[PDB]
Amino acid sequence: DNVPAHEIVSGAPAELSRNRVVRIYQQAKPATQSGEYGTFAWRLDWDIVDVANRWENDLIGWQSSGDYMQATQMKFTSKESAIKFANKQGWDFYIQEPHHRKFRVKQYANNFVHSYGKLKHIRTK
Amino acid sequence: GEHALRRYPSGEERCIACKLCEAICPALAITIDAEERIDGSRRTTKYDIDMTKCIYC
Amino acid sequence: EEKRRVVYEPLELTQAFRNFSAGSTAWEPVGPGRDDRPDSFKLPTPK
Amino acid sequence: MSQVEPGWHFWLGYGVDTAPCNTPKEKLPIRAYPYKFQPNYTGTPGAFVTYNTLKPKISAWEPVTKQR
Amino acid sequence: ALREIRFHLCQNGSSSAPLRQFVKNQIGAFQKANPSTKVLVREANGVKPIVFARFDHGHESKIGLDVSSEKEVAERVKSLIE
Amino acid sequence: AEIELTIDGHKVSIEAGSALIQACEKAGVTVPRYCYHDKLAIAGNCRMCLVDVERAPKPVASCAYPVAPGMVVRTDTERVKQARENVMEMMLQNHPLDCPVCDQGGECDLQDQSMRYGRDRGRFTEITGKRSTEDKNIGPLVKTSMNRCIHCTRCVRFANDIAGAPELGSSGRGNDMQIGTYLEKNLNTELSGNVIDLCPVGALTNKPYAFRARPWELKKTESIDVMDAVGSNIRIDSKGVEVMRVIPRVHEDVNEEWINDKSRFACDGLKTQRLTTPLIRVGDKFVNATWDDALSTIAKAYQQKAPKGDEFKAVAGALVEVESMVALKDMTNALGSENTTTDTPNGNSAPAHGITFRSNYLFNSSIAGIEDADAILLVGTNPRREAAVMNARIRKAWLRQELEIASVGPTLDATFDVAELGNTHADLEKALSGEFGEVLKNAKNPLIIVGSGITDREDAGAFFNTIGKFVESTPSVLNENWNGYNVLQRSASRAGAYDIGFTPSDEASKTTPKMVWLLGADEVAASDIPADAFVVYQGHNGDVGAQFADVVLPGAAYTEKAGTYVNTEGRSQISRAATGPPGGAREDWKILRAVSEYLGVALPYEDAYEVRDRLAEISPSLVRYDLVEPTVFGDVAVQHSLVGPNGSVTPSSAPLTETIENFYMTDSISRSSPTMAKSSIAFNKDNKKNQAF
Amino acid sequence: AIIATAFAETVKFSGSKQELQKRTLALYRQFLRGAPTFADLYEVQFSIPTIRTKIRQEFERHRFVDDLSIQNVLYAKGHMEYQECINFWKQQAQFLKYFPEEDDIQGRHQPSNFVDKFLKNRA
Amino acid sequence: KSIISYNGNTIEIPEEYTKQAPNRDSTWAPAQASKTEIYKNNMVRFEQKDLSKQPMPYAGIELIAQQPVRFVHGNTAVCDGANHNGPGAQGHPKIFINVDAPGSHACQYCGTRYEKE
Ligand code: SF4
Ligand code: SF4
Ligand code: SF4
Ligand code: FES
Ligand SMILES: [Zn+2]
Repeated sequence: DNVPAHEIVSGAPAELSRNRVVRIYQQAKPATQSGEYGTFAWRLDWDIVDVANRWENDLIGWQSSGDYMQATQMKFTSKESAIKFANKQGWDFYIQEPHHRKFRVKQYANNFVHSYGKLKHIRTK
Repeated sequence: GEHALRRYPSGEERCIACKLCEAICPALAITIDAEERIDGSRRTTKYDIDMTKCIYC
Repeated sequence: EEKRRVVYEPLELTQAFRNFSAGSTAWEPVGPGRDDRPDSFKLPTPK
Repeated sequence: MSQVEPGWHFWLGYGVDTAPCNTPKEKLPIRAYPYKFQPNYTGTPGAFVTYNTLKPKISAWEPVTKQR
Repeated sequence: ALREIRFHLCQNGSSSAPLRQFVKNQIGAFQKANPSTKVLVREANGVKPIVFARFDHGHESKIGLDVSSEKEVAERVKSLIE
Repeated sequence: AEIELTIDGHKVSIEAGSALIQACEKAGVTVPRYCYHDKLAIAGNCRMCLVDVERAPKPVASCAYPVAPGMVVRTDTERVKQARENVMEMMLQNHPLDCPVCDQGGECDLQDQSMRYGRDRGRFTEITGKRSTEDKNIGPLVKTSMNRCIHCTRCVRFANDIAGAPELGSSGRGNDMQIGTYLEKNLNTELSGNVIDLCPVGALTNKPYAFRARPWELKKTESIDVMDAVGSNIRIDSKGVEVMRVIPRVHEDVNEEWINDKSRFACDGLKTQRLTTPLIRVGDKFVNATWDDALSTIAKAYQQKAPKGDEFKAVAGALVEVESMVALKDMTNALGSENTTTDTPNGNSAPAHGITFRSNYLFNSSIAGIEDADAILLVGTNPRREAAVMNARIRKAWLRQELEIASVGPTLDATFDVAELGNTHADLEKALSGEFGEVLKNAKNPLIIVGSGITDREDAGAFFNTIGKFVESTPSVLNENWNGYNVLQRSASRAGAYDIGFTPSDEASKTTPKMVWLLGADEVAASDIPADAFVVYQGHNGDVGAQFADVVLPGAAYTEKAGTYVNTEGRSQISRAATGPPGGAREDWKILRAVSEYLGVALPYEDAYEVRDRLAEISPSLVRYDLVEPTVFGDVAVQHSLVGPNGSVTPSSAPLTETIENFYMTDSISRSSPTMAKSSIAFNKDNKKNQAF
Repeated sequence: AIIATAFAETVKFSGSKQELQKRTLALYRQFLRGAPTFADLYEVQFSIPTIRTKIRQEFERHRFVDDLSIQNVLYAKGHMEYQECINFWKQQAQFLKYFPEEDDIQGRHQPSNFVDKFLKNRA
Repeated sequence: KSIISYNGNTIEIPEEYTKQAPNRDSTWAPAQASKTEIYKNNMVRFEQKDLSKQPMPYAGIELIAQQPVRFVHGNTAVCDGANHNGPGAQGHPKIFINVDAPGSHACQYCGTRYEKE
């Protein structure tokens, strides 16, 4: 199922496959934009490490880091491919299943439906 | 050659922290921070260039 | 200095790599294009 | 070479034809501050000391006790 | 137990049916029998019926409740409580 | 039923009556737009979405053209492209040249679609110049630069329809049409922060976040909000060591695409008043100290105090995660104590609704269940404050179908018409035996909403008894296809606490503790702590709880650790750490594990996977994430917990009061935020900026 | 033409495990034989028995790898390393990477249980 | 003048070098570190160093605050900050400022203040 340690032929540090957890997901539809072009690929990136994520240099005020994977992120065409890759490397992962908008029928004419009782609210346009 | 930040004739800075310079820099030399100045202007509170990363492009 | 030789150590950066690829476009940029296939290499349509 | 005033530095490099003293008033920068020329101070106590212009990102709590 | 009992069981599973019955019928009887113990029933689809008892100073014990009858569930529980 | 049509040669099948743009979206064809949005009424004023349909002579608005059988749609005709260019040309004519200074820049739809569909250059060079627009002050949360408004009316549509705040609207006519209030009035609603996301251009912008970053330099992390108990899904944008902003991400079964203003703007409380080093009280002052020194001081206080059994009390606050609660409860049990209390009033005693079955303290109808409601009775609860997005959900349900809402409890300002049946338990008896009880009996999908504020009353037994009797009688309220009984928690951690049995024992409530351990626990008063008690505080911000302590330990905040939170639905959700804890702060369950080792009761787990294993041991539904499964014990639970043991309780004559006095400041984080402080004093009822008349 | 260099072996993936173990043992013998040459070349402080011990540990690390292709790759990389060492292509700096234990004690505090790891934020 | 350090010892700094700028005493942005704090945190690197040589440029906030308000007839003031003497485009992008509201309205790029009269 999962490649153990020390028969990975990549040469990466053992710590990568021992005490690091990656996460696989699809990017969420950004709330700020209506475009959806970034949401189809399956990203893979590493969960952060507490001590080594980022600190502030005491000279010019920069963001120092000891985590060599903080900037790395792979793109895959499909969830199964990402799973296969992570398994072949021996990475512990978690899958975050995507959420989608539930379909509902929208009619422009619905803005002008006659109301037989009291108006619940004044639509304004 | 070396870098310098300019002013308007009135002496107000010209940099408005738009951070395009930060985004284009091929050596990632530039580090910028910003926030609303007390008079409401959009200005930088930190603008660093690492002259040992810069490629003077 | 203690060992008098060039030693290898885990990576530690003074400034961390800032990946600005997060700002990729949210709109498909180019589209489908057009096909330049010669007519002698496209399957025929019946009738 | 750092002691050459700016503007003369450009003239001496064949940047411009007309020397700074011969340039019209229109093509002179307007300044709202006093102009001061300072050469390269490296190797002296006047060398530039860099620093972070921002206070720390996260501000710690000022401890205060209350009585039960 | 003295202090805590926990019931794990599937909602739709067939192997949990005696557990569902034991809970549904004698959960009140069990509670009144042990008025100081705290009883929890927690359900999830993939899990196999198990029970956990917590006696004192954090000591806990568990038995599997893959059982045929509501009776047999009851004696498994009683054997845990002892 | 579902009808058929062709879009750009493809074959797409869609429900009849849907808009053409829904069909295009389903068929994988991209259509530009501005004014259209999935959660808002259809407007059709931007004219960006034009397409050609063979029947129509002229191009048609895709967001508002209903689909019909056999329709043929082309989104790629030369006429369509020329149309998009023309529309963009006209859109940008008066748009200000503000991109370097606009906060939207880099994530602006006007930019992206001008770049994708507009012309490379412009034709408008008029010596008279462009139009300009006054700026309008609508409160301390949403900064306005109205030159950039493209008049999409998303802000108006949302403020009117979704949040029920009708002060926003469009005044004037033609070129001088201005979005605003026509006079100085705040956009006063707890959902106001969402017009920031809805406005496609930078006209409406986050004010506390203004000018602080650009989208391309932000690290985006998907996590879980903990301000309320709804469990909204959010995206945390951070650069380096500090968190910049919080924006919603879609989860159609929890918050839809919205979050309330507290969840959005209390992020600024995470970078001030923080706890960074252990503190030890010496005299009347705290002194900084090392982790070893702190923990050894706790151990020495434990050996000197010598607590027996329930003399070691543990209190859990509104914000803590499940793993930390589990650690704390296990350690306290291993000390021989059962005094694992919650922070709420009367939290020294066990809750009146019981703990045995989950359906006793959850939103048994899912949050999505509100969509089906035909009648709702609110008992001692104000959802507008306790769960804002759920209030919006109830509002949407009420607008689009007939629905009867009545409430018992304080007179509440609601976004929907409610019937007030009284402020008292006697009024509840009258109602449940009266006309609204009859309405519930007849209803097809009824649901009864009980506030968590009632559980905190001493007479909670009487209310739970009355409600349980009514439920056990009426089959519509509780049958095998629909559970209408619902408890609405307000704190993100109450559901998880009840799930693990973080409930005091009967004999524990009698004892007077000699040592108290506050985990969060910032609702504590002077009264609930004995003077002689040795108090340990563990948290992330400096608040009253830390003021009460003898030793303070810094713990991580919800943005700095990957924890489990259980919302009102009983849904178990996992968060992700955006940044690392500041200073010398630590992960909470690690803190508990280490202190337990100093106490000689060393916990059996020292690794996150072992923590998840212990969680699976406590309950199997903590490890199943994003899953809701109904209870098979619906009928048993009501009888065994609500009507059974609550017979003896005597109802008081005290009227029901509001659970939370101030919506904006309810937590340590929220009380540490300058923005919430400013918002609270800006959005006060007695301020004319928030009146209308 | 471009001819191979000293101690170069053409890349060949063994079709059978046994034919691979023959080569593997040959390579191990070559490493053991070369140990004194390595000790002379790289001016090491430590002893030849320690070189040989290190080699044995390196060969031990993959003693239970099953799939044949992975064994082929490991053998090829091991030979590339041997050729790198024996031809003095490597310098002392890269050679001593193999030998992290013979450097002195790095400090007083190398945490082992949860409390010492926790005190240093490495728990 | 006298800043106490984290050590508990005293650091003496001339008054002129505690000012944030030659023309302004106090900070002009919440996140901006004051000179007092700069010295308190970096005093090791400031030893035996001559402060009068350090850059100390003028604070532009006051310089723009000294510029008089421009009065305009209509409802919109147009500003581009151009240099009428030199060639090319040397200003900032041309924007239009609405002045119907009471008081002065600042150019978003250059800070020049306009008012309707
Ligand atoms: S942030 Fe950079 S690009 Fe933008 S105005 Fe300032 S110096 Fe120029
Ligand atoms: S709203 Fe968009 S197009 Fe307009 S100035 Fe801002 S970033 Fe540019
Ligand atoms: S302010 Fe934004 S959302 Fe409102 S009309 Fe203008 S562009 Fe549309
Ligand atoms: S999106 Fe259809 S006309 Fe605006
Ligand atoms: Zn200007």
